[PDB]
Amino acid sequence: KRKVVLAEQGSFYIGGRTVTGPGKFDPSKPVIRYSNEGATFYINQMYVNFQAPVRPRGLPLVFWHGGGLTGHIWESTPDGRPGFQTLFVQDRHTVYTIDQPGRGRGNIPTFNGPFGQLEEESIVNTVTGNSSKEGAWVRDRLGPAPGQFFENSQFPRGYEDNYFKEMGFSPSISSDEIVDAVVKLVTHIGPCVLVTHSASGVLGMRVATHAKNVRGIVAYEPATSIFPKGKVPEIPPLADKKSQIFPPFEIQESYFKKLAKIPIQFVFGDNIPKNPKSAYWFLDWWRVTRYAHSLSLEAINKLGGQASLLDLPTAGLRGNTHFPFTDRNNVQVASLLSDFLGKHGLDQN
Amino acid sequence: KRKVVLAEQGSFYIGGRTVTGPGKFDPSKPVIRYSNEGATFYINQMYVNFQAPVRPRGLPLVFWHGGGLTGHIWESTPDGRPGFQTLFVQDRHTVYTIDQPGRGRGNIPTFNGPFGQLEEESIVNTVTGNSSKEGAWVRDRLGPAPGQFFENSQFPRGYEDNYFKEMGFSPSISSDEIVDAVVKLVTHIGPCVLVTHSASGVLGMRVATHAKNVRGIVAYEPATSIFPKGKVPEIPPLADKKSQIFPPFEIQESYFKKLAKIPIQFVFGDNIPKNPKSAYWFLDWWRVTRYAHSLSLEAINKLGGQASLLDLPTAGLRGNTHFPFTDRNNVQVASLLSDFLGKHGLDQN
Ligand SMILES: COc1cc(OC)nc(NC(=O)NS(=O)(=O)c2c(C(=O)O)cnn2C)n1
Repeated sequence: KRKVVLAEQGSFYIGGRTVTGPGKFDPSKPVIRYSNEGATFYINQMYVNFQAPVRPRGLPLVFWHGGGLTGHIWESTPDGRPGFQTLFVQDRHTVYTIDQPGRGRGNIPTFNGPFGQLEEESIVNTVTGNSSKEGAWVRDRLGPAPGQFFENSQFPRGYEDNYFKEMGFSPSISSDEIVDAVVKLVTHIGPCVLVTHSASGVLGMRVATHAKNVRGIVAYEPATSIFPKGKVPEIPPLADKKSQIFPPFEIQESYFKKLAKIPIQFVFGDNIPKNPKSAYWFLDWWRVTRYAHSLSLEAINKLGGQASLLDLPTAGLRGNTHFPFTDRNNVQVASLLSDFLGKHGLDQN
Repeated sequence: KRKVVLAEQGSFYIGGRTVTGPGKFDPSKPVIRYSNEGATFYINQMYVNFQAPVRPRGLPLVFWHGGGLTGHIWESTPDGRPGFQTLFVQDRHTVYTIDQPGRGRGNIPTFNGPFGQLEEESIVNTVTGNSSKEGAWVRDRLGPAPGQFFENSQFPRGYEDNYFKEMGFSPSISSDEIVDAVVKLVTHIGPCVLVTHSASGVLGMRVATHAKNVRGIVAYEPATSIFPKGKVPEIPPLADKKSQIFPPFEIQESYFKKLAKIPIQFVFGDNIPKNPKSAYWFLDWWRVTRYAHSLSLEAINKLGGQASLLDLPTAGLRGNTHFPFTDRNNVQVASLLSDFLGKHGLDQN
């Protein structure tokens, strides 16, 4: 069912700072020539929208897109089925979705001059990076190579154009400033649950160590593992014996211990191999990355935590990609999120 | 006043093309290093969202943000009151809002290399332009100089930071490709009404000349005037006797004539001077720009059209800025839009 009843909805900007050009602004002089002269720029702010059901129950959910994405991935699937935003408003949660700084409706810090440069200061790099359709295909485990699908895939096949159109570049904004914006959002809304994805997995972990209002984390296929400083376990290279996964993020142990105080669940889809796969770099990357996360959750649990790893195939769901929340079975994926929230009372007032 | 009941909601991507890097993609090689080799890139696609009421009436509305903006400006005001999206779903219209190519969730075409460059080809310029807080303050007629308000202003004071944070740069995407994406949307949705703003004013006029499904246009303070080719009337410079307004866009008369076949209203706010104001460049710019538009509407009416200029002060609304649909009296502004829709039969099935 697609019907949704909202007590209220809206959007707002939060976070960011200002930077300034030289000189003074003269309102009698041509303004459209557009210079940095006397200019104030708001940079690195974050876009937030919310939908609140009638009679909400439990804590609000904050959905945080993965790398190169926007809040669109929580609104609808590529083939136009309801996303988690609709599903969880229907589940009587207030739902926030964000476009983080540097992505979508979040700020891209650029000015009058080469991209990212304000006179002689480099706010973000002029040289960009961006994934390709082919890179994203294998990153997301649609299949082992572009154009190919794993058997019993849950990808909405035929909607590849819609799917890859949602992805884009990110400028070199400091991860510190992205975490800061979401910490400010968590302060603004009160106790809440973070639901993260891929690149925003490690960032949401960082937010929780700065914000007691984060009462729970569910992370869909986080990309970067996190460990106490100096206590990164041995992690093997990839099957090509030269490549490695993302360098794990290290935080002071006093902050790492805060992750032991809240329920945390990492969710993984299908077709992550058990054994080395030299022929398919990103399948092997996911094998080792998932292994690193299992060690990260173990370290949290050794400090008193409540951290768990959910492989969707163990729960009877086969064929999920790196985006289980937009796959064809995303209602069943949502049902498992509801189960986690209910188990820990995060769906009660 | 905030409750909304939706039969369905969602978002999707539409329009755009692809460009390709050199070489071929090999899934056995490191994918994350990140390069253009073997790369297909989707570029210039547009983001679209929709909210459909239960029991819709009349034609769907397409809200099209002004320059440097996004669909946020139709969602909420900077002080958090409902935007036109909520107001017109409550008025039982299906409401589409877009982030055009190059803005917000629309695509920004950049790759692996200097911003906008795909190997040797410049897709968009590496040098950007962007307005400042100061330039936007006087552009939007909050007051005559940055930090100063007109006594009558309808701006939601105290929420300046929120307001200016919604603005950003646009890469040098061809206007043809922006018009193309919206023509494809209008083809997809069927008969509809365009509601435009500032920079999207001239673009919406162009869409209507390509798309018979556009059945009406309301433009809030369009920034660029439009005339039949070779029939641009005499337009004076600004009071400084050096500056000019935006060069009017010229189209073939066979296309311009299609503007005479639908109702068209341009809406202007307050504090546009009647006499030359050499001390306040953007106040004077709005005086001459509004004059040019009056001549543009006259040309449409001389081709049998029904094109009107609504000055909000003549309807009893004083103090409106360049964003009347987010001002403190935006409910009264919406009432005037509903009047236009009802008079022209655009709110009946
Ligand atoms: C349109 O709907 C909402 C919802 C919401 O919360 C669920 N907050 C706003 N705005 C809002 O709070 N602005 S604000 O006041 O300027 C502000 C502060 C502050 O000063 O207390 C801190 N952050 N910010 C953004 N709009």
